[PDB]
Order: sequence, then C-alpha cells, then structure tokens
Amino acid sequence: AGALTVSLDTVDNTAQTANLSGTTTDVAPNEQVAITITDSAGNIVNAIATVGADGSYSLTGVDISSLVDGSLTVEASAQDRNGNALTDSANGALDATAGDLTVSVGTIDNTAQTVNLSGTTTDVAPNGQVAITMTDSAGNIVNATATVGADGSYSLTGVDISSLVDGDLTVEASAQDRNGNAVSDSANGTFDATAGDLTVSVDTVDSTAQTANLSGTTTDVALNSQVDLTVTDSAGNVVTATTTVGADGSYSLTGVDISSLVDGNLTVEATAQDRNGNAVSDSAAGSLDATTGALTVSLDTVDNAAQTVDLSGTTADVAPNSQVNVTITDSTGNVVNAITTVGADGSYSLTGVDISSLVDGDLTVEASAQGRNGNALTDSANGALDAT
Ligand SMILES: O=C(O)CN(CCN(CC(=O)O)CC(=O)O)CC(=O)O
Ligand SMILES: [Ca+2]
Ligand SMILES: [Ca+2]
Ligand SMILES: [Ca+2]
Ligand SMILES: [Ca+2]
Ligand SMILES: [Cl-]
Ligand SMILES: [Cl-]
Ligand code: NA
Repeated sequence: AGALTVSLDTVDNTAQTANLSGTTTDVAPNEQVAITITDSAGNIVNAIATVGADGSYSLTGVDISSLVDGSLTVEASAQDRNGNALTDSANGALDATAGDLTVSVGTIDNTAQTVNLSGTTTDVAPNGQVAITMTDSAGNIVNATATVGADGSYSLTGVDISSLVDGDLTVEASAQDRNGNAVSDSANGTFDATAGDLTVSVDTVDSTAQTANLSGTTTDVALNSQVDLTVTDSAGNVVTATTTVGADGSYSLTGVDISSLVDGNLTVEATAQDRNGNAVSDSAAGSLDATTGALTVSLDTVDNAAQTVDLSGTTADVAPNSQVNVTITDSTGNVVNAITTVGADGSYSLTGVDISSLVDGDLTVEASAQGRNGNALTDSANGALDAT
C-alpha cells in the first residue's frame, strides 16, 4: 500500500527558513514529493524534493521569508508506482517578527471637542482592529476602533470627545499580533474645551442671628472641589468659610458665623480651582446691621458765672474715634459749634464750652454722628442761660 509522511523538523525564526523530511512506501526512487507551506494569511511557498533509494526525502534551508507569522501548514503529495494519490501534512509556528504597536495624538481640538489619532503596528494583520480607549480626569471613557492597513498603520479623524471633561486625557490603544500576543501603547494630552468660571451670591445676611447664607455656580470645576470664601467688613475684619461643589457645579453654605464682623458693607469673595488648574473667582456685596445706630446728648452743667456748658452723650454702632458735631443755639438764633471724639465705650463729652456769644433764655444742644450703616444719628437737649 502506497504511503507518504512529511515532518516539519525545524523553523528557524532568525534565518526565516524551515527544514522538512519524510518517508514513502511504494514510491519509485527519483520520483518527486511536491510540498506547499501555507501561512496564517494564505501565502504559499512551493517546494519539491526527490525520493531517495530508501524512500526518504528532505529539504534544508527552505526560504519562508515570504510567509507571515502564525501557524504554518506543510502539505506533501506524491504518487505511488500504480498512480494512487498520497498525501500527508505537518504543522509548526513562525515568529520571525516581534509584535509592537504605537499610538500618538495628532491634535486635541479644544474648539470642536475632537481628537485625531494615528499609529503604527508590527506583526499585526491588515484588517486587524485596534481597540482605543480615551479616559478623562473624572474616569469618563470614550471607546473607538480603527482598522490596521496594509503597511500596518491606523488613524482616526475627528473622534467626538464632547462626553469628556477638561484636564489630562489618556489615550490607550491595543491589538493582537499574529502570534496571539497583546500589543499596546498609550499617549496623553490636555483637554481644555470649557472655560472655568465661578459666581458667588449673598442669599441672606441675618443681622439678628449674625449669620450669612452664600451660594453660587461653577463651570469646569470638578465634583467635590473646595470653594474658599472670605467675608470682609467695613473695618477690614475677615471671616473664612469653605464648602464643596456638587455634580451640577453649584455650592451653598448656610449659617456662616459673622458675629466677629462690624456693621456696614460686606464683601464676599469665593475662589475654586478649575480642571485645567486655574483659580476662578467672584465677589458679591452684602450689608450687616446687627446693632441699631443711636446717639444721646445731655446738657450736664450751665455755668452762668463762667458762661460755659458741660455736655456728655452715648452712642451705639458709632466706630470709636468718629467725630461728634455739637451745636448750641440760643433764643435769637446765635450758634456755637464744637466737635469731639467718640470713646472706646461709645461715650463722648465736652467740658468748659464757651457760650459767652449766646444770650440769656432757652438753649438747644444738638449732637450728630455717622453710624456704621451710614445714618446721621442725632439727639437734642434743652436748658437755659442766665448770665445777666
Ligand atoms: O461673575 C463671573 O461670571 C466671573 N467674574 C470674573 C471673574 N474674575 C475674577 C477676578 O479676576 O477677580 C476672573 C477670574 O476668575 O480670574 C465677573 C465677570 O467677568 O462677569
Ligand atoms: Ca511574531
Ligand atoms: Ca477648562
Ligand atoms: Ca447698625
Ligand atoms: Ca438773665
Ligand atoms: Cl531533494
Ligand atoms: Cl447707622
Ligand atoms: Na437764649
């Protein structure tokens, strides 16, 4: 019975050659064995060997540089002496080329929110797929796919990354080489499609509780980012507050303690950091009136012999070292004007004020000072001059 065997004895990955041998039964010496070596892409090497006196055959250094990596199938064929078709096959693996992949960002288009990518491969089959991942600073992901060309290159144009947020973008690309090995590369770049912004507003100043409610909005500020706030009063005193941004970019803080601040204008400033590392800020005006302005005046003494008066008074919500303006008007409209200073405790006095220019009869004392909320705070007192 006619028989043929073939074996693939060696594949030399460096020389890109193979050594084959086989045996025959009932094949005439000097007949030929036809050989094909087929690769993973269907490329064929054709070879021929002669059957020896002992029925054996071999080929050494067969050129397989035309073949691609992956499985090799060897097919041998011959005819026995009576013409019967004989066949056998053998198998091996070729790994003459190291698998590799590169990926590179051509552009991140901040205006269109798109990315152009390109890359190269080695030992990845044309029409192979490259799995592409783009990951943002928040862990959002865009998936994409590209087809490997004849030269092993791949590219994508205008991939939509409008679903990603600003900051570092990581691009990962992966494929499989013809020996079944994962090949991968990554690249990185900056995404800055959204202008960072922050607003702040004074919702309420509760002058009874001496608290403030503050809120605002942000653009391009990451979830849980810290907002630092300052509240500044009319004397330069500062209260600090802090809160965090929500998913919609809003922030709120209720019951901020401003008992340490004095009455008058407030300035609130808020600052956060956007996704591209910029400080974004806003300021807003408020008003504090925890203490009702007041002024009293008293005519303490009229010295009719020296023609003088002693005056005193009290204030509430008048900054110490403010001026108090005092007028003393007599019964015919003559006026004495004086000025003194509000003390640490809000009190003021004038002693030995000369009223020798006034005439006998009624005296009216008027005192005025500016409170911290900008009011003219006044009081009067009445007495008499009897110098003649
Ligand atoms: O209120 C806003 O929307 C933003 N701010 C501008 C924010 N400023 C703050 C500052 O410089 O003090 C610019 C910035 O945040 O750097 C006012 C405006 O431009 O309408
Ligand atoms: Ca290979
Ligand atoms: Ca940005
Ligand atoms: Ca006040
Ligand atoms: Ca008199
Ligand atoms: Cl031969
Ligand atoms: Cl006032
Ligand atoms: Na008078």
